[PDB]
Amino acid sequence: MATMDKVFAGYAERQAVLEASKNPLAKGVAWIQGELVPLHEARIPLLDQGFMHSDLTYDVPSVWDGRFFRLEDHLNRLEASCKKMRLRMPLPREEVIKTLVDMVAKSGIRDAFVELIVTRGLTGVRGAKPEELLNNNLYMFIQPYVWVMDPDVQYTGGRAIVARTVRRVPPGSIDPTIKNLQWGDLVRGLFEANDRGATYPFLTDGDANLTEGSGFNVVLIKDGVLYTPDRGVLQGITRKSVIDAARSCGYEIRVEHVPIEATYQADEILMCTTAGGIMPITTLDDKPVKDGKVGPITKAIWDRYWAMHWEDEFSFKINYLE
Amino acid sequence: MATMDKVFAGYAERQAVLEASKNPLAKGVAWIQGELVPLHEARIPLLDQGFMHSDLTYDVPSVWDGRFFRLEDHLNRLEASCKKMRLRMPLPREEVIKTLVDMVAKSGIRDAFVELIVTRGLTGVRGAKPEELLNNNLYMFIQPYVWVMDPDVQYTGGRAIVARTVRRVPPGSIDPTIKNLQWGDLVRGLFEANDRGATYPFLTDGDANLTEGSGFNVVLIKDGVLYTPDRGVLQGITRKSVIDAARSCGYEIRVEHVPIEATYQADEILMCTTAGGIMPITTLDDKPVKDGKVGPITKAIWDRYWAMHWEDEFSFKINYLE
Ligand SMILES: *Cc1c(COP(=O)(O)O)cnc(C)c1O
Ligand SMILES: *Cc1c(COP(=O)(O)O)cnc(C)c1O
Repeated sequence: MATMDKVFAGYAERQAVLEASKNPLAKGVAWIQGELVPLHEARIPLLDQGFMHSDLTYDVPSVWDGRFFRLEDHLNRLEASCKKMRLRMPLPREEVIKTLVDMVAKSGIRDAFVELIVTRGLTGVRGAKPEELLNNNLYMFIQPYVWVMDPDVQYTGGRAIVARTVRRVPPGSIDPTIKNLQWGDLVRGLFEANDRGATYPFLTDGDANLTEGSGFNVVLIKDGVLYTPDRGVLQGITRKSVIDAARSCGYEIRVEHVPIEATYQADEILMCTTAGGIMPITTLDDKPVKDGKVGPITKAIWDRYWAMHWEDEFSFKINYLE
Repeated sequence: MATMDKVFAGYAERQAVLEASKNPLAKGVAWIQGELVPLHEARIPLLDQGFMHSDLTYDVPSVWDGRFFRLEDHLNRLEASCKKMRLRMPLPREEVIKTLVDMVAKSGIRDAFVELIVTRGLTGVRGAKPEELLNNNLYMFIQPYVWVMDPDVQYTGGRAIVARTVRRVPPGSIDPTIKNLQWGDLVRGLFEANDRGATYPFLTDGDANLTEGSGFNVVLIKDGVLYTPDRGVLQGITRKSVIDAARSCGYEIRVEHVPIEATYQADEILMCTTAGGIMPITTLDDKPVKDGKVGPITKAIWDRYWAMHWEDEFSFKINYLE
């Protein structure tokens, strides 16, 4: 399984079973202070600082065909984000994983979006001593796999703009390697994209370089070489997988500063994210990207990315039997 | 009532009554989808985009001695913030005010922190059509008045640092005139201040100008003239009241770019915010601000700001009798 047709046929088959389910957890499940609740019924304390000041980090691993994909990479990134924020995982890792796998199994969901959120808790940083800020809260949930680009659009590629009315929050305000939900710039980018008849905004760093978009990294392909911005962006696990895939497929990939001009000169463009995978861009600022077709290197990356989902090195099988 | 002793003595007497109250709502009350809930019991949906992507705006008016202070100014600012964010107030203004005054009356709180939050609702911007993003959510709560600087400390002033490890989110990322809860830079500032043995961080715009701090505006006084940053900051209602007070007292106040160097040259420094009022700063970067005492112009502004709380132009009396 890794041509688009094969990957999507498997998804379609599993999705048909899931859409027919009468399981009250089939639309997702949340873990709230040690209790499982259907996702759409889940509630959190008003006073949680994750809401009061978006004072949190989070991470989103995924399950594909009943297999957790790169879960340890996501959990290590979450731990790193927590350390940077002076937060601590409220449960030890074996309990986190045990709980996630139980949630997935109970839901019956085979292709899942999985989110963990660690918040400061009920006491705000403002006016507190460090010792008063150690009771951090954890929220976790799973839901049916989410597509930032629908399967059918991945065949043709999507429409992007380089945002001109907004730029990325600079690392000296918020470190973008700490995964966070402070989406003020990204939401402005989304509205700009919609106003300009596109779906995906690419944000600059306000100094004429490409950064990332609204929840995805961006990779440019130029003369058989892949390029992706180093600074100013989340170091995506999908991006990590694209770096692995490039080397697997025998291409070079450069993680470095990418002048915005390079977007206009690119042979192929793709976006990457856990919620959707490898997402080609074939129109930029209302003009085709080269010939306006999904490029061959993109297709090689696409196939290898998905093939990784069935390899032990990158995934593990969840037991759904209860 | 306008000298510190008199204003704080009134608060202390009301507080003693409030602390002795057995009414569970004396600790605060929230409005959640048309229902009043004790504040610490209040819960919001996990899927609310106000939590999921901090996709919201808010505003914080106040009640002092049973009088709402400049409520219309806060509601107009909240309406202006909503318009900029493509949000709409979920209730008409007469219902908002009626609900807030009912909540205050039920709680018995005479000196109150009041918060209104308007979120995108349960549907995220990413992947939506404009018409799918109109079901916005409202949350409101009141709690006992919050002090960003305690009354006793206001006599002698607090310790600030100019932040060096973080700068303010630029307006080209997030417009700081839209009041918001995306505090990543402000929380970084709070941690830096605590690491450096201070309480209040002043953030620069990353281009050697003063902006604001973690939930307060900053006003410098130099040779009898007041100065406060124009760009890069929330246009505070307390700041508005300081502008009013300055003119009332016969001082000039300039709202303009304030090079960071001016902070070090200032005769007096104050912070201003709804949650605590007029808060003198007497130590900056471990050095006294001039003689290290609360200055005379600060004290004039202080008294006038508080006197405005009993004037009909700026306040209205809540009826607590049921
Ligand atoms: C999560 C995220 C991405 C993609 O990261 P993955 O680990 O590939 O899912 C890209 N940009 C931003 C801003 C993000 O928060
Ligand atoms: C609310 C706020 C202030 C102070 O505004 P007031 O209207 O005086 O309460 C200052 N800075 C920031 C960043 C704020 O959100």
